[PDB]
Amino acid sequence: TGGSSKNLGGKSPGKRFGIKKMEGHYVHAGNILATQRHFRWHPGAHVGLGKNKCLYALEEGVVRYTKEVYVPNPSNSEAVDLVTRLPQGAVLYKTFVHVVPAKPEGTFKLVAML
Amino acid sequence: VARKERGWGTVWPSREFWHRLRVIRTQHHIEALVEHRNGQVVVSASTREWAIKKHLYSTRNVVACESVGRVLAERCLEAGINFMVYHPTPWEAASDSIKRLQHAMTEGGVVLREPRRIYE
Amino acid sequence: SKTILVKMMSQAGTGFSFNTKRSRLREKLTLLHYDPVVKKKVLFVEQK
RNA sequence: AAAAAAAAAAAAAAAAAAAAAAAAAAAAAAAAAAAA
RNA sequence: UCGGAGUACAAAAAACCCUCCGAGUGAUUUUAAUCUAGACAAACCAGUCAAAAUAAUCACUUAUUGAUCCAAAAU
RNA sequence: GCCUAACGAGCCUGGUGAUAGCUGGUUGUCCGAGAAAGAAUUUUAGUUCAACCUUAAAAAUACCCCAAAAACCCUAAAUUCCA
Ligand SMILES: [Mg+2]
Ligand SMILES: [Mg+2]
Ligand SMILES: [Mg+2]
Ligand SMILES: [Mg+2]
Ligand SMILES: [Mg+2]
Ligand SMILES: [Mg+2]
Ligand SMILES: [Mg+2]
Ligand SMILES: [Mg+2]
Ligand SMILES: [Mg+2]
Repeated sequence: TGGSSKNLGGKSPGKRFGIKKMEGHYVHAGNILATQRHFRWHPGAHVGLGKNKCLYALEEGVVRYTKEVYVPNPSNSEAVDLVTRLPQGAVLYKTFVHVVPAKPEGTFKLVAML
Repeated sequence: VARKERGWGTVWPSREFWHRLRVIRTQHHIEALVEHRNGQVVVSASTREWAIKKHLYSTRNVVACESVGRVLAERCLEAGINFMVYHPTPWEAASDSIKRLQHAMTEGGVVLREPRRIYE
Repeated sequence: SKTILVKMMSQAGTGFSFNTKRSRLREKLTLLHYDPVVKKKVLFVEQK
């Protein structure tokens, strides 16, 4: 009996998208925080956005997650319109990641007393 | 040598700055603030202030924006902050009131476009 | 349609770029590129 | 015969294919309801 | 071989001669550089982000790709 | 077909302890600790990596783990992560 199943190429590995660090994790500058294919979490304070929508930590610190108000860039039109048609009482919210800096910025050392 | 917050960037405006010039145009009054990333309002010039209120006519005028501009310039120098960032909107940047706000600011001696960070 | 691999030549020195071009030839290839030796912005010309 | 412009000034309306987006402020603390 | 869904409902992973859609490139212009912290991913090989320091986009965008050796070429 | 009681290619001696990812065997006693299939592969009767594991060594935290936290329409048992 002809057993042809017409479907092809279901097979891909998973991309291991997801959250790499968790709230209250210590982080060094450069660590990737989470990696996603669509924006699930947006970059907050001290979190840089990679061209593939990676989130990495800019400072040395503690990673925090947050629900905050979303005010799209006036250059990006779709989001501008989505913001436009809302009923007059409602604001948009999203989830952000943050780094909270640990090390102080610097120190004043006494080099020489002349 | 301090920190800014390099970040956000799905949102607007860019929150990287020490001092952000903020200009709110109400249908009535022109208000200009200078803010710290902490949200604190450092130095402000508003029209509802009796000082600017009594000295001139028609609050919504381009003239009143020049005025609030150089009043905030004066007050800024007195506060010793010579550097702040301004992020107007694409449509806002073309209006006369704002061009004259920026000219009042420049003649005042106040430099926009904040100096870079050292070892960022 | 096809894709042609073309080798660009800089005005000065031995700097050589390699890039792809279109069969239909939408935009003929002439570039402003970076030369390492003089550390400059250059005019690169399409060659073989 | 029962309670005074559409906070102590501020924040819809009106004038450069049809829309949409660079004038104005209870009167002299002590004029809505419920009984031939 | 390569990628999107489901199966696999909320960190990752996850099978079939399972259920369904795709790719072995187009379209532009703005020619999208060097050098180095820290990372994801990962048997290995391949894959990925990227601060500081010097001086690419749209097409669901994600897939548009082949290791050594050996050949031709010029620098 | 037949070529000396086995001819799809004679018999013998060499090469020759041919070569078998395939069967079959592998010898005293007593104690410690102990494994279940992720990848590629003329690969799926096999190998070579990872993971688990055994024997030594050096160290510092390991499991368990309350809040808090992880998405957008609907979405159970539950996960991940931490004092
Ligand atoms: Mg799949
Ligand atoms: Mg798979
Ligand atoms: Mg070719
Ligand atoms: Mg840089
Ligand atoms: Mg015989
Ligand atoms: Mg043998
Ligand atoms: Mg092979
Ligand atoms: Mg075998
Ligand atoms: Mg723990």
